[PDB]
Amino acid sequence: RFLKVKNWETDVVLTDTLHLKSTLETGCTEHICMGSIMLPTKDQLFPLAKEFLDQYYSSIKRFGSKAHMDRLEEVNKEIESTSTYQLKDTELIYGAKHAWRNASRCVGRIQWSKLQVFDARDCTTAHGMFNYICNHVKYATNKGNLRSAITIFPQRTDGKHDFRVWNSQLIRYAGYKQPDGSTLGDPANVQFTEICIQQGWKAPRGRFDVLPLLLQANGNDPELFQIPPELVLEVPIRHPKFDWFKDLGLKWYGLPAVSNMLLEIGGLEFSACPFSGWYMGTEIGVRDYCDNSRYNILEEVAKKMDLDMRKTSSLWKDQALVEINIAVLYSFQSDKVTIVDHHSATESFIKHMENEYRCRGGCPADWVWIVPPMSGSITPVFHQEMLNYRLTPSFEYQPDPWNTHVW
Amino acid sequence: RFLKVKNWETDVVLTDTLHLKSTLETGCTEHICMGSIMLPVRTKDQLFPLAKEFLDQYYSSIKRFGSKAHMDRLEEVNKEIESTSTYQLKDTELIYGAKHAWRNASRCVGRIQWSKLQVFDARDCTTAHGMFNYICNHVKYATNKGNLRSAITIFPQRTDGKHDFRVWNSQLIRYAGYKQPDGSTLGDPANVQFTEICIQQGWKAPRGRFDVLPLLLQANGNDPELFQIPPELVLEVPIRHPKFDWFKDLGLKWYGLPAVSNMLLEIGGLEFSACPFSGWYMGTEIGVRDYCDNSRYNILEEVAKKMDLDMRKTSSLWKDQALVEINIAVLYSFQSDKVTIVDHHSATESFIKHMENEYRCRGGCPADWVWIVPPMSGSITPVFHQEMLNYRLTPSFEYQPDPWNTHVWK
Ligand code: HEM
Ligand code: HEM
Ligand SMILES: N=C(NCCC[C@@H](NC(=O)[C@H](N)CCCCN)C(N)=O)NN(O)O
Ligand SMILES: N=C(NCCC[C@@H](NC(=O)[C@H](N)CCCCN)C(N)=O)NN(O)O
Ligand SMILES: C[C@H](O)[C@H](O)[C@H]1CNc2nc(N)[nH]c(=O)c2N1
Ligand SMILES: C[C@H](O)[C@H](O)[C@H]1CNc2nc(N)[nH]c(=O)c2N1
Ligand SMILES: OC[C@@H](O)[C@@H](O)[C@H](O)[C@H](O)CO
Ligand SMILES: OC[C@@H](O)[C@@H](O)[C@H](O)[C@H](O)CO
Ligand SMILES: [Zn+2]
Repeated sequence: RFLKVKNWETDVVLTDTLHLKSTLETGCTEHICMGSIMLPTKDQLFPLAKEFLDQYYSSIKRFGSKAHMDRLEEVNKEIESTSTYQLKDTELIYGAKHAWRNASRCVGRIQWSKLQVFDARDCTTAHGMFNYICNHVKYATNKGNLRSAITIFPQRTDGKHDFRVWNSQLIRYAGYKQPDGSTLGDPANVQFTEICIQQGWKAPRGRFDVLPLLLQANGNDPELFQIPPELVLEVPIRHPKFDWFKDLGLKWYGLPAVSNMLLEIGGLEFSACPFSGWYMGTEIGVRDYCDNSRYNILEEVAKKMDLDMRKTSSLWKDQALVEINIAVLYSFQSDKVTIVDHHSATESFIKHMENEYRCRGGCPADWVWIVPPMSGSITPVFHQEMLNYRLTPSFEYQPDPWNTHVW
Repeated sequence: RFLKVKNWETDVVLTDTLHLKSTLETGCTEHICMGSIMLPVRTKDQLFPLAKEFLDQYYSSIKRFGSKAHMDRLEEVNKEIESTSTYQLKDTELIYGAKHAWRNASRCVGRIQWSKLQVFDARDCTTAHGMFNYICNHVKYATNKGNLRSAITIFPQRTDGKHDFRVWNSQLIRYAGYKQPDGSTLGDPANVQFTEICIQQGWKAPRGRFDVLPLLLQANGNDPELFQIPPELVLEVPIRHPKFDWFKDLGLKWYGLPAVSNMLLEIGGLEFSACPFSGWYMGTEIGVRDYCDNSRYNILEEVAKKMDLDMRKTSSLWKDQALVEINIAVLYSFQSDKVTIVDHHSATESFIKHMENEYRCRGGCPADWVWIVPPMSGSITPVFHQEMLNYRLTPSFEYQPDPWNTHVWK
């Protein structure tokens, strides 16, 4: 059926036909919606490869061409002979750009076509992976003028020689459990922070310690590496009015770079494919800094602001939240590091949706993730109905390595 | 089949079995999620089964399942249906049904209060004046001088679909909206269409920014009639700010009693098309949506100007700043006038406790995450981190088309 999506603020209505090309299951059923659940063979492969190649040739205006047909047969024969196949560079670039295009949970997709793709399929060792990652970090950081990029390591073969970056992001802060029963640093990485130690790393036991990379190549055990500090751009956080803010001793890194997802293109699985763009302010100020299970700084900040924390109804958390988020944005802009606020990012996404609907017939989007975690309804995406469905190429979550690695 | 729900802040996982009793569709498929889509005469045949399901639920709830009273009631209802094509609920069943329609409302964050609902039986009502009297009584009881009490008034159920009782207003109390020839809007833009109908029906509009609308009541399928709610029954709160003495000069105020009046209540297959209900406000409904939605009063700029915030660039988060103060103002004003209200931190915290209690005593709690999470400060409220399962259980409150679009005029 042809579904329609309405924005309840502008009344603009869009019709979605793209969803009619979805194949994978959503997790929901006619009886129960699971929209808020965080994570709901040669025979198998050729169909997948065919679906992919078809859309590629269609995108280059050569659908049904001999070239299209020729390639189809070559891959076909390749799979029949090798049980797998290799992607042409052009297909690789198109696939990664489209996996981002299809990421229903990403609000910054208006930038999808500008992705710099780094082919690391010729990599063979962890040191090799370290080199490639360093190069990615430097390229993307670009002295503060961030540029989107993805580095793609060798695809899965028999699942016993998988390339994996054990970190969750190329750059993250360590977390340590202390006597107080309390947590020092970032609670979200406590387990990884330990595995590095359990593997040799010498933790500075600080509040913002850049974690080391733990890289795995060809199934072998992972190895540690310290990203050259000169390559990790960090931003000290200060407020444009509260001089005491700096005394909080807060800082964040300028490069957001998911490193543990799985990229699927034409049935091929790329288990190590770190990518990066740049931050939307709220990611840091709202979630990293204020989540109860993260740096949880609202109470300290509220205290330094001297407001009545006695009654929830004084909205002191809300007041403080805004200030913390003003300071994150201020600092990044001051140090000339790329960053986007939730208002501009959501406005761009709405623009992107319109482009997509008219040029592609739709845009899968996950409302639950697209709406910023603060000031939801004053951003336009809150008022925008969205259809969530799965299209490939795609980025998917995958088991953490330490729960599957056979040392 | 068991379904797990996890809270990503506490790691607490809950198990849902209640969804098994869900019969109605969600709008979603195994291929597409419509979780953020705002809205994606029965026959003797599909009536008794619906009645039976309900009565079994009712009798089981009172620990009398399988009793002779239970079996007699089922036989009594089947006969009434066969004989009259419909059936009347006992008072005890109507009350039970009403409370559960609220209990099953997946978009409602205030459900911890469901068992405390005052049900007014208006099934003997036959005219619009009768409806007015009933509604007036509801407003005075519910308002209770500012100490709000949840209530619902239930008018005659649908019979042939030609004699429906309807409250044409969206809420019993709402402010008028007027589209000006220059294209601007006076009052609440949300009610412009309904306001025009009222004017066309004879209402003499004061043409102000906060004019309480008249009630447009339809009894027995007859054309609607206008009534003015006694002013002394309409409690309103002037909005001022604890620290900004200029806030009061913004000339803002809101009514204290939120009373949805256009939903359809379904109990045992019976359809009650006029069932106004009311509880009390969560601050953000007024302070975030009614005041700051671009399509509503949209006061963000005027507030931001007075606070003299840098409005040159969004990254100064001037909108977010103005938003908090305005919301602070709404809560401060209601509390100072002793009119019941609840803030989003308090309300969401209670909903989590209620939700956990429901899983333990009922096996589930259908909830719509999209609606449950507050329109501001989303992730600093616990519901943001709470996984939820959305499905439909009956008794239920459902949307129904606006009456002016279906009504056959006499
Ligand atoms: C240009 C800057 C970009 C912005 C501002 C942006 C912003 C966002 C935000 C706000 C999230 C939510 C993060 C969270 O809550 O954990 C997100 C998620 C995501 N984005 Fe983007 N993004 C950008 C670039 C990228 C790039 C380059 C890709 C891939 C090539 C991408 C792929 C995705 C994916 C897969 C997710 C979901 C991740 C998850 O489920 O944890 N993003 N993006
Ligand atoms: C005790 C006070 C209560 C509080 C604080 C509360 C709060 C809310 C809020 C915040 C919403 C969302 C409203 C919106 O965004 O438009 C909601 C939805 C809803 N509530 Fe409650 N509620 C309460 C009592 C009730 C009562 C008494 C009933 C029914 C007997 C009820 C039925 C519903 C329903 C059916 C919805 C969905 C409305 C729609 O879809 O437009 N609530 N409630
Ligand atoms: N600006 C961004 N943002 C994307 C950040 C994604 C975030 N996800 C998370 O933290 C999920 N909760 C991890 C859950 C995975 C389940 N295994 C992470 N890995 O830190 N991207 N750019 O590249 O620009
Ligand atoms: N505190 C509350 N809050 C519930 C308020 C519901 C609100 N919904 C709306 O305004 C939707 N946009 C209407 C969508 C209907 C589409 N037909 C309304 N009609 O005023 N309840 N009580 O305390 O009782
Ligand atoms: C339970 C719920 O799905 C969970 O808390 C989601 C909500 N929305 C989110 N949205 C974004 N962008 N990122 C997140 O991590 C989440 N967490
Ligand atoms: C398009 C989207 O579904 C829509 O804007 C929803 C989002 N969440 C909401 N949540 C509540 N409580 N009330 C609303 O009116 C809405 N509107
Ligand atoms: O400390 C380890 C965690 O960061 C890790 O288990 C993540 O939860 C996982 O990689 C998904 O993000
Ligand atoms: O002005 C008429 C509107 O208020 C009306 O159409 C409502 O949106 C509808 O009754 C749902 O609340
Ligand atoms: Zn769904």
